[PDB]
Amino acid sequence: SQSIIAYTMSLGAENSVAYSNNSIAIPINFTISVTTEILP
Amino acid sequence: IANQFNSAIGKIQDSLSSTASALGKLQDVVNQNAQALNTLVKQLSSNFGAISSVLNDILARLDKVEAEVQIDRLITGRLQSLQTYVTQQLIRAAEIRASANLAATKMSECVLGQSKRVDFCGKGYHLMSFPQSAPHGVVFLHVTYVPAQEKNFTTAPAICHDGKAHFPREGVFVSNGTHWFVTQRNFYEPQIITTHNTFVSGNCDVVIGIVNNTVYDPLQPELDSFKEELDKYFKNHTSP
Amino acid sequence: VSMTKTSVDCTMYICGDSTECSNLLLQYGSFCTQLNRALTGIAVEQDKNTQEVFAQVKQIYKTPPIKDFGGFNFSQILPDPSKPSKRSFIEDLLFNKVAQKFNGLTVLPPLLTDEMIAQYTSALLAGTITSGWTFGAGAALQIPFAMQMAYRFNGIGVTQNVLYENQKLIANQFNSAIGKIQDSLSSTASALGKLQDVVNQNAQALNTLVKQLSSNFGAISSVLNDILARLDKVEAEVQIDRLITGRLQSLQTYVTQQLIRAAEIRASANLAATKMSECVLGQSKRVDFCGKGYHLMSFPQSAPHGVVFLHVTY
Amino acid sequence: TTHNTFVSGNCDVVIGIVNNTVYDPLQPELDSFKEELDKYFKNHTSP
Ligand SMILES: *[C@@H]1O[C@H](CO)[C@@H](O[C@@H]2O[C@H](CO)[C@@H](O[C@H]3O[C@H](CO)[C@@H](O)[C@H](O)[C@@H]3O)[C@H](O)[C@H]2NC(C)=O)[C@H](O)[C@H]1NC(C)=O
Ligand SMILES: *[C@@H]1O[C@H](CO)[C@@H](O[C@@H]2O[C@H](CO)[C@@H](O[C@H]3O[C@H](CO)[C@@H](O)[C@H](O)[C@@H]3O)[C@H](O)[C@H]2NC(C)=O)[C@H](O)[C@H]1NC(C)=O
Ligand SMILES: *[C@@H]1O[C@H](CO)[C@@H](O[C@@H]2O[C@H](CO)[C@@H](O[C@H]3O[C@H](CO)[C@@H](O)[C@H](O)[C@@H]3O)[C@H](O)[C@H]2NC(C)=O)[C@H](O)[C@H]1NC(C)=O
Ligand SMILES: *[C@@H]1O[C@H](CO[C@@H]2O[C@@H](C)[C@@H](O)[C@@H](O)[C@@H]2O)[C@@H](O[C@@H]2O[C@H](CO)[C@@H](O)[C@H](O)[C@H]2NC(C)=O)[C@H](O)[C@H]1NC(C)=O
Ligand SMILES: *[C@@H]1O[C@H](CO)[C@@H](O[C@@H]2O[C@H](CO)[C@@H](O)[C@H](O)[C@H]2NC(C)=O)[C@H](O)[C@H]1NC(C)=O
Ligand SMILES: *[C@@H]1O[C@H](CO)[C@@H](O[C@@H]2O[C@H](CO)[C@@H](O)[C@H](O)[C@H]2NC(C)=O)[C@H](O)[C@H]1NC(C)=O
Ligand SMILES: *[C@@H]1O[C@H](CO)[C@@H](O)[C@H](O)[C@H]1NC(C)=O
Ligand SMILES: *[C@@H]1O[C@H](CO)[C@@H](O)[C@H](O)[C@H]1NC(C)=O
Repeated sequence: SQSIIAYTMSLGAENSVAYSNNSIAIPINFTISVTTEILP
Repeated sequence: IANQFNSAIGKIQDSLSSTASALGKLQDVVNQNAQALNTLVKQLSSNFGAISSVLNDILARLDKVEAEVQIDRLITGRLQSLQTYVTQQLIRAAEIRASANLAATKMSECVLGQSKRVDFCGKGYHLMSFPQSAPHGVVFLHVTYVPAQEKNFTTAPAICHDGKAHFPREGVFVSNGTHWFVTQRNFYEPQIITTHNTFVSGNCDVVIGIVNNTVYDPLQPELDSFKEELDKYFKNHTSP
Repeated sequence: VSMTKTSVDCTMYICGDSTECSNLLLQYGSFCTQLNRALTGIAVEQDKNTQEVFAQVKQIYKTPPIKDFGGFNFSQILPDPSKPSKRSFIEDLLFNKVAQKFNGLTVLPPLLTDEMIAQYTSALLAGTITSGWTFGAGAALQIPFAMQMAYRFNGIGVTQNVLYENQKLIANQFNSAIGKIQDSLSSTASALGKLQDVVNQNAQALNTLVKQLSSNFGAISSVLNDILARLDKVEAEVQIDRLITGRLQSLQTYVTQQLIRAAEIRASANLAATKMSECVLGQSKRVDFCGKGYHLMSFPQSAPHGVVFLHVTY
Repeated sequence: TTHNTFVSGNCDVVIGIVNNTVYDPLQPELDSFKEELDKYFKNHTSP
């Protein structure tokens, strides 16, 4: 069933933020994340 | 905070273990140098336009004068092949040096304290980082605060109480949609707008969007707890 | 941010459809397998260098189509939908101002074309105007544009009331500086001179390698197929090994000059990626790093081979 | 003011220190309050 399908590539799903001269978004919760960065 | 922290390390432990190529920058340098070494020896199979790569055969079939006129091809060939190796090694070592200067900068700024740099100590708001060794390199365990979850709110630039315009000392004025509060720009924790949360600058004429509410000053009700105490002494002195 | 992917087919430059030359080039073994790997490593690195700077966003942020920014008049810096490519009026300025030949050279396209580097620079901008810095460090979060400017002002330590009691003038002097930039880029080209420099280094480097196919290198003749028209087997190969030697040195030097160049372009892109990360996604508390004053915010526009910044300063 | 500044020391050590009479904005807001009391004294002596 699987084949080497080819496409024009995508950067992400469309996300306009609903901006206006009086609207805000302030967070109620947060993650303590960890990431690894590896340097030669 | 601690449960998230302990879960994040506990996830990183498995993530580094599981997928095929997650240390790929260190695979890349242990591969590329070993591939060039293997190549530098394999080039001793090539003729360089001579009669054999096996140099003793150029004494076995050719003699004292003309053997030089073979050999000079094997010398310039092998020596060019070594120049090709050393020039690559100088370039690729500067690529490693150019990492190592970033590594020492990242080390100082992300481990020996708290850089405010955006996406420098990794994604999110850098909190702190931990150094781990690897063969030929370093892994940084970057710990960060990331905004996760949020509610829709409206904000005022300023508050009109006295017709004079009031501004946060810190944070942002927001409404829950009926009342207003003063809160920090990175996390929802409201307070009633006081003179301690705020300062005054001019009046509501020059400024766009400015909203209408009163600002509370704890002096007023504190001194009303004092006016009532006074009023009880003023009335009571009528009596003795 | 990146060069053109000029790559040389290490057989065809040395041996123009000739097995006679190719068998003598096999007498040097694996060199071309490594020169091909050396130019390939440059080509791979241009995609990565374009990605590290422009794929600094993990969603496609977008403006609302109505534009209530308090007189901060971004009209020329956002993409224009009426353009075939979705590019801005600055980008319609920039994009004017900067198959195998018989010599065996080749040229390849970038992984991301001008539609895609523009959509990335459009998101890097649209997160900036809709979401402050926050898209660099979490989920997207709406804020009013003048409140972005308020926070910024307090950030450089001017008190936030100083924005408010001059806003209608502030936004105009900001638009006045945007206007001067559009006139400036319409008036000049030497300012783009750093993008001109990389392509001109590559233009004369290509031109050098081409001239070397006309060199005699001490041989009877400077062209291979001209020799194949006149000699046979021994007095021919004594000439073919030479052409091979002289051209082989041309490739060694060409790839040396390019490899030390590819380090200039990588370092330049790494700096550009930190300035996406720290000027555009953020607010620099570092003197003279983003602009030549206190930094307020930075806006990126795609260019041929690179990026220009509108670095905006108090 | 007492809300623009923080206290330190005593006025001998700091080279360059000027004199200037500060404003404590509590001081008139307890005086505007003292004179309201002074009017209730000037009333309460009368009946
Ligand atoms: C916007 O924020 C306001 C503050 O949180 C909120 O009003 C507050 O509502 C709570 C109850 O949900 C009240 O708490 C009191 O409720 C009754 C009052 O009779 C008592 O039984 C309780 O013991 C308690 O005293 C708060 O007093 C009230 N605060 C004020 C100043 O009104 C609004 O409801 C929020 N708006 C929306 C749309 O949710
Ligand atoms: C924000 O709060 C302001 C103060 O309450 C308010 O302005 C006030 O609006 C009333 C009602 O229109 C005015 O009342 C009288 O004003 C003039 C006379 O001066 C007359 O022309 C009117 O007919 C009316 O009799 C107040 O004078 C006025 N006060 C001030 C200080 O402006 C704003 O309207 C409020 N704005 C919003 C959007 O909430
Ligand atoms: C800043 O204001 C200070 C307060 O007025 C002032 O200090 C005062 O200086 C004078 C002169 O030295 C002193 O005057 C007294 O000195 C001794 C007693 O200490 C007597 O012999 C004198 O007759 C006289 O009474 C003040 O006592 C002294 N006050 C204080 C609290 O230190 C500074 O001189 C002023 N400086 C400037 C540059 O304005
Ligand atoms: C926060 O609100 C945005 C949008 O704002 C609201 O939009 C209308 C529905 C109306 O209620 C307005 O008065 C508000 O201003 C939410 O964005 C929506 O997200 C859904 C998916 O969850 C999407 O399908 C819609 O197209 C979006 N609507 C708009 C207008 O953009 C957002 O999800 C809210 N987030 C939270 C956590 O409250
Ligand atoms: C922030 O989100 C976390 C989840 O990432 C919340 O923690 C969970 O809370 C629910 C109950 O609401 C529990 O059932 C889970 O077991 C919790 N998980 C963990 C890791 O504790 C957390 O409560 C949220 N914090 C705030 C203050 O909103
Ligand atoms: C924002 O700035 C641009 C100029 O850079 C303004 O565009 C001009 O607008 C008028 C009216 O539509 C036209 O006659 C001009 O030809 C436009 N020029 C360009 C290059 O588009 C735009 O109107 C300004 N908007 C605001 C709100 O000031
Ligand atoms: C009134 O003041 C007197 C002393 O002057 C005191 O004894 C008395 O308890 C007070 N009574 C009331 C009602 O406060
Ligand atoms: C005393 O106080 C009353 C109100 O309690 C007021 O009517 C009257 O005018 C006051 N008298 C004086 C002398 O101020």
